Amino acid sequence: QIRLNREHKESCEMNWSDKVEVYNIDDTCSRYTNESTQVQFYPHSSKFEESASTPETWAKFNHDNLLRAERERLASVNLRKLIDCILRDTAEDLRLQCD
Amino acid sequence: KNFINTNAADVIMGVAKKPKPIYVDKRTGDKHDLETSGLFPKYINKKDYGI
Amino acid sequence: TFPTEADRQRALKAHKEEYAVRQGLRMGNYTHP
Amino acid sequence: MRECISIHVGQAGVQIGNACWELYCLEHGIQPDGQMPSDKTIGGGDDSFNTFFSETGAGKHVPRAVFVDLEPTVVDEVRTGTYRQLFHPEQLITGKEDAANNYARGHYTIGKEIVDLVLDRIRKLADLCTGLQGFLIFHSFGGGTGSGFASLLMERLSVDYGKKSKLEFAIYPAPQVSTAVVEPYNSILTTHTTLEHSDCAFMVDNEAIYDICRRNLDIERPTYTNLNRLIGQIVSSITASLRFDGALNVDLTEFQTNLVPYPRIHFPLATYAPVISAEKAYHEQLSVAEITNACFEPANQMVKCDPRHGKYMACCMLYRGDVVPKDVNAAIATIKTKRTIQFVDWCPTGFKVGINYQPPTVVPGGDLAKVQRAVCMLSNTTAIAEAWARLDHKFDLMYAKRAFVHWYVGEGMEEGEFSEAREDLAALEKDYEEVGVD
Amino acid sequence: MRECISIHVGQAGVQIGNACWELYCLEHGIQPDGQMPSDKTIGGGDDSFNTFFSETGAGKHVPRAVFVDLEPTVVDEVRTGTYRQLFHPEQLITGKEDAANNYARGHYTIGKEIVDLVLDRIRKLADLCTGLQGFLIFHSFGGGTGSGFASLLMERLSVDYGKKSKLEFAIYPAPQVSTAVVEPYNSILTTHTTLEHSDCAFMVDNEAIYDICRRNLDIERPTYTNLNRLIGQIVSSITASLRFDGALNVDLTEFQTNLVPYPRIHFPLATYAPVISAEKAYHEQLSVAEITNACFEPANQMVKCDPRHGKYMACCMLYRGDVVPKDVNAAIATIKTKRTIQFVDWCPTGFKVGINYQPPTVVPGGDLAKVQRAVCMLSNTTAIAEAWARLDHKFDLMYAKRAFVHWYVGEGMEEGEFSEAREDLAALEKDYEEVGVD
Amino acid sequence: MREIVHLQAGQCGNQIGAKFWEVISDEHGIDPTGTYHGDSDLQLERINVYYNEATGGKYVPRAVLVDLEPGTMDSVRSGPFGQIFRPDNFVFGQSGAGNNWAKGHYTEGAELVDSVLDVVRKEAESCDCLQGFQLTHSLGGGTGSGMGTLLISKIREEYPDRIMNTFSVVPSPKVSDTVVEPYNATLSVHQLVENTDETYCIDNEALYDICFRTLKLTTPTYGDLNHLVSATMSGVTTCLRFPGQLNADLRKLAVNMVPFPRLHFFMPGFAPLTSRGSQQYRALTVPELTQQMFDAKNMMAACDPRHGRYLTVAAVFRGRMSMKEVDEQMLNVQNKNSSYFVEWIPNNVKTAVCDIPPRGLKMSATFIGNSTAIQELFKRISEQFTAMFRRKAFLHWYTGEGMDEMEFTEAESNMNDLVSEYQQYQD
Amino acid sequence: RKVGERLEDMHCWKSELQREIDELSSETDLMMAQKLRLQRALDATSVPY
Amino acid sequence: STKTAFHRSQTLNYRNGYAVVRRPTMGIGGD
Amino acid sequence: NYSANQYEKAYLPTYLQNWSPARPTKEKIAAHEGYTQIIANDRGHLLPSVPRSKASPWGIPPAKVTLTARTTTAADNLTKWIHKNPDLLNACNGLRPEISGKPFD
Ligand SMILES: Nc1nc2c(ncn2[C@@H]2O[C@H](COP(=O)(O)OP(=O)(O)OP(=O)(O)O)[C@@H](O)[C@H]2O)c(=O)[nH]1
Ligand SMILES: Nc1nc2c(ncn2[C@@H]2O[C@H](COP(=O)(O)OP(=O)(O)OP(=O)(O)O)[C@@H](O)[C@H]2O)c(=O)[nH]1
Ligand SMILES: Nc1nc2c(ncn2[C@@H]2O[C@H](COP(=O)(O)OP(=O)(O)OP(=O)(O)O)[C@@H](O)[C@H]2O)c(=O)[nH]1
Repeated sequence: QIRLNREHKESCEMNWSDKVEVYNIDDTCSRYTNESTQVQFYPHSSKFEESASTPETWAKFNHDNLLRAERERLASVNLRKLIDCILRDTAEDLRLQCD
Repeated sequence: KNFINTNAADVIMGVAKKPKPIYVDKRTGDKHDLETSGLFPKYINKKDYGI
Repeated sequence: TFPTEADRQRALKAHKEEYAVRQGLRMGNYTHP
Repeated sequence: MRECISIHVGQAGVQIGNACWELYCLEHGIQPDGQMPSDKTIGGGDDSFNTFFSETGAGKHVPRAVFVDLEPTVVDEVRTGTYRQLFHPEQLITGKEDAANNYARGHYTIGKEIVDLVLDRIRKLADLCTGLQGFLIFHSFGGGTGSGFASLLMERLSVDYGKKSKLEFAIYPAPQVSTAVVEPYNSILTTHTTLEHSDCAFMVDNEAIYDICRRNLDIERPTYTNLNRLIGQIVSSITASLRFDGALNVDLTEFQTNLVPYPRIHFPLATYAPVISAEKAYHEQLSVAEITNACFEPANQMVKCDPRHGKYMACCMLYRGDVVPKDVNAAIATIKTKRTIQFVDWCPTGFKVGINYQPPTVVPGGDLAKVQRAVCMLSNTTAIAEAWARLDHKFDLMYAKRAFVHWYVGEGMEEGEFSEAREDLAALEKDYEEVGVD
Repeated sequence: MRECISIHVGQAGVQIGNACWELYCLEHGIQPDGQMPSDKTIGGGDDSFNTFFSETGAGKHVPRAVFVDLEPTVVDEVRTGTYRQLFHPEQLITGKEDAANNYARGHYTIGKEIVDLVLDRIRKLADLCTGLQGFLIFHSFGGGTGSGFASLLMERLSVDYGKKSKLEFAIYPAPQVSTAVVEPYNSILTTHTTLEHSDCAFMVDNEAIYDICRRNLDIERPTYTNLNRLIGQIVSSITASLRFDGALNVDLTEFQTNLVPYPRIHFPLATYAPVISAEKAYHEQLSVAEITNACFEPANQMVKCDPRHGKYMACCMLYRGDVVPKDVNAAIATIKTKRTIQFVDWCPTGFKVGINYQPPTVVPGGDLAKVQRAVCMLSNTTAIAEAWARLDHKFDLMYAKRAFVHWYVGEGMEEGEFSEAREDLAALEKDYEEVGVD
Repeated sequence: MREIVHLQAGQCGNQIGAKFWEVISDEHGIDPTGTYHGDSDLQLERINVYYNEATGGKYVPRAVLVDLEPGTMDSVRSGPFGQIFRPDNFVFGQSGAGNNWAKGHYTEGAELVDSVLDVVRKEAESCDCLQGFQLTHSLGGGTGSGMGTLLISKIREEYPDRIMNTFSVVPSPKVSDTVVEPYNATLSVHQLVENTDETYCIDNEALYDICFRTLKLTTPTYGDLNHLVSATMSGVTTCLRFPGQLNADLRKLAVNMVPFPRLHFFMPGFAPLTSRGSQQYRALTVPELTQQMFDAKNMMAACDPRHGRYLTVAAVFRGRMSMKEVDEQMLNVQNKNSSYFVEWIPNNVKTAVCDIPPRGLKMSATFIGNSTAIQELFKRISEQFTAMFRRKAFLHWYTGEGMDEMEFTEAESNMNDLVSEYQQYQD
Repeated sequence: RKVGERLEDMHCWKSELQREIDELSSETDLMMAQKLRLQRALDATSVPY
Repeated sequence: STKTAFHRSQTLNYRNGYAVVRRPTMGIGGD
Repeated sequence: NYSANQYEKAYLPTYLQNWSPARPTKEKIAAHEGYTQIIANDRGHLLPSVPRSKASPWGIPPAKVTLTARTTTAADNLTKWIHKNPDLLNACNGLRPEISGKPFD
C-alpha cells in the first residue's frame, strides 16, 4: 500500500509542477502593452499554429487523475482500520488463554 | 407566609454589591489586579507628601 | 409635535370615533369592501 | 478616503461577520492566504479593496474590523480555521468569562476591563484611516453577553467622537420564541440605554428568514450557513454604493438623513427581493415590475409586522444590477398610485431611489440563484409597534411578581432602572400613536 | 575625536557591559579573535570603531571600558569565557570582599584601597584620550555592592574633573519587587550622596521590561538575555549619533542642556517603540505615525508612570533608518494637537529631534524583528512622584521601627545621614510639585 | 482558563466517580495507563477544563476521593483504572462510619477537615480560574451527608463567588434499607437547601422500571446504573468542552433555570433508549427524539411530573442537527399542552445545541427540568420522620453523640415551609 | 479580456491540486506511523513463546 | 454589455497635509 | 500652543483623524510689555507674594443632543441629566459636550 501511495503522489506532483510553470509564463506575458518594450518582428510559421489539446479533453485528464488519487486514499483508510482491529483481537485472545 | 411578598421585599431592599476595578492585558490576558497595581494607581494623595 | 393643541384634540377625537372599524393597537386600516 | 470599520460583539455576531468576509474576499479575488497573484495592485492600499482593507506594502489585506469575544471557543475556532493569516492576530480579542444573559453583569462586572483594549484598537486604526464614513456594529438583542458590553462601548465611542454615523443591525426577538426568558429584560435594558445615543437601529428575525426559506427557496433544513449568507449579501448590497459606481451614488449618511423622521424613532425594516432557487428561477423571468411588487408584497418581510397593520413614512430602495431609469420611475409611480399601500399624509415624496449597474454575486457552493436584478429595501412604517406591545405585556406580567430579579440585585443593580424602563417604553408607544394619528 | 569612556561597577554591571560590547562588535564587523578580516582598516586604531576602540599596531581593538567588581566570580567567568582575547586582563579589576548590601561597607570599609587603582587606570586612559566628551557609568540603586562604590568613585572624578559630561544608568527599584530589604536604605543613601555631582541619570524597571517582553515579544519564559539585548539596543541607539551621520546630528551635551530644566532633578525616562517579533511583523506595516503613537501609548513606558496623571516638560525623539522630515513633522504636529498629552504651561516647544539614515541591526539568536524604522524617546514628566513616594513611605515606616540600624552603627555610621536623606526627599516632593503648579 | 475540581465522597461516590471518570477517559481517547493518542484534535485542545497536565503527556484527574472505610479505596484502586488517581488524592480515616450522621458530622470529620481542605485548596492554587466544584455523593449516604455538609459549609466562605453543583441519589421511597435513613435525609436536606445552587435528585426504583421497560436485560448491575447517571452528567457538561454554537456555562444555565433563592432542585432525563430489536427498528429522527424526550416513561428521577406542572425546561442536543426542527418541536409541545406549563412564566423552554456527537451514536440529547413534581419525595420523608420521631425512636445514639431535639425541630420547620413554598408558587 | 479569463480559470485548478496533495502527504505520514507501531508489536510477541 | 468587472482607480487622496492627484492609468473596469 | 498662519489646510483634525477637537487656537495678541522680572528662586519656587494658578487643577448620561421636540418636562430633565457632572465637565481633556435645540409650545 505504501508503494502505491507514493507512486500516485509523484505523478500528481509532476502535473502540478507543469501547471505552475505555464501559469507563471502567461502572467509574465500579460503585462505587455502597445507602447512598451518586448516588441519585435518574428515571422509567421506553423509551429505557432500547432495544436495539441482541447479544453474538455484537458479537463477530463485532470478529473481522472484526481479521482484516482481519491480512491487510493479511501483504500488506505480501510486497510488501516482492519489492521487495528486484528491487533486488538490478537492481544485479547492470547491474554485469555494465559489466564 | 406570603413568601411572594417576602421575596418582593427582599429584592426591593436588595441594594447592591459593588465591583472592584481590575483590568486586562492581552489576547487571553489574565484578570491582573488593578487598584494597587503600581502601574496605574492613585497614590499621591496622602498627608505626608513633601512636608 | 402637532403645532396646535386644537389639531391634537381634533385628530384624537377623529381616531377615537373611528376606533371600532380600524384593525389592530386598533390603528391599522380595516380595508375590505 | 472611503472606508468604514466593523465591530463584532457576541459569539452571535462573530459568525455573521465570518460569513461576510467569506464573501467579501471573493469579489476582489483575494486568496485565503491574504495575497493576490503577483500583479501590481498593492502599494499604500489604493484600489477597490481600500474601503474595507488597508493593504500596505506588506501585500496583506488588513480586515478593518475588531472581533471581541468573552468565551474563547468559537473565536478560537476561527483562529484555527482557514483565514487565520487573514485576520489580524490581536484584532481577535478573547475573554475568559461570560455575562450569562445578565445585561448588568456585562455592563458592570466584566465590561470595565476590555474597554481599554477596544479603545486602543479603534484609535490605532483611526490613525491610518482618512475618510472613515462610519462603523458597523454587530450584536444581538437577546444578548447572552452582547448586551452590556455593546451598550457601554457604544456610549464610550459616542462620548469620545460625536460627529459621525452609527448604524445598528440586530437579530430581533421572536414574537413567540425565546431562547432565554431573560431576553424580555435585557432587550429593553439595551433599548432604553441606547436610544439616547443610537443613530439608526435596524432589526431582522430568524423565524421569518426560515419561513421565506421554505416557502420559496425549497430548503427544508437550512442553517446558519444559509442565514449568515443572506445577511452578508444584505450588508454587501448596502455597501455596494462605496464598492461600485452607478448612475448615482448614495451614502449611509444619506440613509440617516432621509429615513428617520424624528429624534427617537429610528427603527426601520430590511428586505431583499429576488430570493429564489436556481431551478425555480430557470423557467421564469425576473424584471423590474414583478421584483418591486414582490419586495412590497406583505409576505416577504423578515419581521412579523404586517404592513397593513401599519402606515408607511419612508422608503429607500437600491437597485443592483442592470436596470434603467425609465421603468424605475414608471414602476414607483404605479406603486404610489396603488391603493392598499397607505402612506401617511405628510410625505409627498418618500422614495429614495438608488441605482448601480454592478450585478450581485453568488457565493461559490452557496444556495441562491443567478440574478441580474436585485433590489434591497429599507422601509420605515408604523407597523412596528405590534412587537413593542408584545414586549410590554410580556414584561409587566413576568416582572410584577419579581421573578429572577434577585440575581441582578445581588450582582449590583437596583430596581430604579427597571422602574424607569417601563415608562420609557410607554412613552414610546404613546409617541407611536401620536405620530401615526393624522 | 568624538569618543567617550565606559565604566561598569558590580555583578549588576558586567552583565550588561558584556551584552553591550557583544553587540558593539557585531554591527561594526569584528571577529572575536580581535583582528579584522582580509580587508583593511587596521592601523593606529582610527576608523569608525575608534570612538570605542584603539586597534593599534598591536592589531586588536581594545574597548575603552573598565570593569570594576568587588567579587571575583563574574570577572573570572568573563575572563574564562569567550571574549577574553579581546579583553584587557587587568582593567577587569576584581576585589576580595563584598560590601554585603551595606552602603557604608562599600563607601568606607573597601572603597579606600581600590579607588586608587581605579583612578590610576582612568588617568592612563585619559592621557591617550583626546576628545573625551564623557562617560557611560553603569550601576544600580538596590545595589548588592555597586551603589556606594559608584557614588564615591563618582565623587573622586567629579572633584578632579568638572568640565565634561557624566551619564548614569541604574535599574530603578522594582515598585513591589525586592531582592533586598536594605534596598530603600542603600537607594536613598546613593540618592542624597549623588544628587549634586551627576549630570543625567535615566531609569528603567526590569519588571516592565518583562511585561512588554510578554505583551508583544510573545514569550512567557524570557531571560535576562532578552532584557539585556533590549537595553544594549538602547545604548546603541544613543551612540548612533557618534557612530554615523545623517541630515542632522545631536550630542550628549545637547541632551544635558535640553532635557533637564533645573538643578536637582535630572531624571527623565526612556522608551523604544518598535519592540516587535518577526512572526508578528510578518503581515503588518511599520511607519512614522503609528510608531509615534505606539511609543506614546501609556503602557509602553518601561517604568510605572501615567501620562494622564503626569504632565510633560520635555521630549527628545531620535529616529534611525529611512525617514523624511515631512512626515516626521506631520507626526509631531499630531502629537502636539492631541489632548491626552498635557504639556506644562512652561515649554512652548518641547521636542528635540534628531535623525540618522542608518537602520539598526539584528543579531543571530536575537529575538527582535528586522525593522526599518527606529525611534528612541526620552521624556521628562511629572508622572514620577509615586516612585519616590513609595520609597519614602516604606523607608519611613521601617526606619520608625529602626531595624538594621545595628548593622550600620556597628560598621561605624550613624543616623544623621538618614536624617539628611529624609529632608532631601521631603524637599524633592514639593520640588516636583510646585513647578507643576501653574 | 476556567476549570473544575471534582469531589467524590461516600461509597456511593466510590462507585460513581470511578465509572464516570473512566467514561470521560474513553470519550477523550486516553488509555487507562495515561499515554495519549490523538484522533480528535479538538479533544486534544480542550482538556484543561478537567485534566491538569503531567509530564510524559499524562493528564491527572483533578478529583479527590474521600471516605472512612479502606476497603472501598482498595477496590477503586484495584479496578480497571486504579493507576489513574494520585496517592495524594486519597485522604481517609481509620474508624468505621456506620451511617451515624451525628458522628459523621462531628466525631470523625472534625479532625480530617484540615487535611481535606489542604489538598483541595492545593489543587485550587494549582489551577487558574474555577467555575466552582461538583460533588458526587448520596444524601442518604451514611457517610455522605456527614462529610458533605461540613465540607460544603466550609467551602461556601472559602470561595463565595463560585458554582457548587451537587449530584446526589435520593433514598428509595419503597425501601430505605437503613432505618435511621429518614433521619439522615431530614438532617442533611436543611443545610443542603440552605447552601446549594443546583442539586440533582435521582431515584433507583424508576431506574429499575427502566430496566424492565427499555433495558430488558434481565440482570443489571449497579455499575450499569452508574453508567446511566454518568452519561447524564457527561451530557450536561459537554457544552463547555467542545465547539459548536451554544451557550455552555453552568450559571448561564442556572439563572435561566432557578426563579428564586430557595429554588435549587432538578431532575435529569436521558435520550433514546433502545431494546434489542428496536436498534434495527428505530428511525433516528428529531420527532421521535422529542417525543420520548418528553415521556413519563423516560422520566426516571422522582415520579411522573404528570401530577405537577413544569416551571422550566432546559434541553441539550448533541450531534449534527439544525434548529428549525427543535424550534417547531417545542412550539408543538407548548401548543399541545399550554395548560401544563405555568402561566407565571411564558416561553419556559430553553435549548442548546452541541455539534460534537458522543462516541458511537449520532443523534443524542438530554434533559434537565424544574417542575412542581417534587412535593412527593420530601413529603414522604416528612411522614417517615414524624412517625419514627413520634416517640423518640433511636434517639439515644444521637443524644449520646451530642445532638439534641431542637436541631430536629428546625430541620422539620425548614422542610414543611419549603413544601408550602413550592405549592403556593405553583398555585 | 479573454486572456485574463483564462488566467483565473487556471488559478482555480492550481489551488485544488495543492490542497489535495497536502492531504495525501498527511495520510502517508499516518500510515507510516501505524506501520512502525505494528513492527514493534511484532517485536514484543516473541518472549512468551 | 459584455463588461463584467467595474472597479475605479483611486486617483485622488491626501496622504499628507496637501492633497495629491495621480496620473490616470486604469479606466472603467481596469484597462 | 498658539496657531500657525496662512497655510491653514495642512494642520487640522483632517489629518489627525481627530474627532474630539484639539484646542482653541489663535493668532491674536497685542504687544506685551514688561521686562519679565523674576519671581522664582533657583528651581521654580515662585516667590510667595506673587500669585499663580495656585494648584487649581494641581495636576452614560452625557449625550450630544438637540432639544428639538421631546416632551417639555423630559427636555428639562435632560438638561440636568447632561449637566451636574463637573467631573465630566471640567478638565482631563476638558470633557465637554455641546447643546442645540428649540423650546416647546
Ligand atoms: N448574530 C447571530 N445570532 C445568532 C446566531 N445564532 C443564534 N443567534 C441569535 O443570537 C442570540 C445570541 O445571543 P447570546 O447567546 O446571549 O450571545 P452573548 O450575549 O454575546 O453571549 P452568550 O450567551 O455566551 O452567547 C440568540 O438569542 C439567537 O437567537 C448566529 O449565528 N449569529
Ligand atoms: N546589572 C544587573 N542587575 C541585575 C541583574 N539581575 C538582577 N539585577 C538587579 O540588579 C541588582 C544587583 O545588585 P547586587 O546584587 O547588590 O550587586 P552588587 O551590589 O554589585 O554586589 P553583590 O551583593 O555581591 O551582588 C539587583 O537588585 C537586581 O534587582 C543583572 O544581570 N545585571
Ligand atoms: N457502591 C454502591 N452503593 C450503593 C449501591 N446500591 C445503593 N448504594 C447507595 O450508596 C449510598 C451511600 O454511599 P456512601 O455515601 O458512600 O455511604 P456511607 O456514608 O459510607 O454509609 P452508607 O450510606 O450506610 O453506605 C447508600 O445509601 C446506598 O443507597 C451499590 O450497589 N453499590
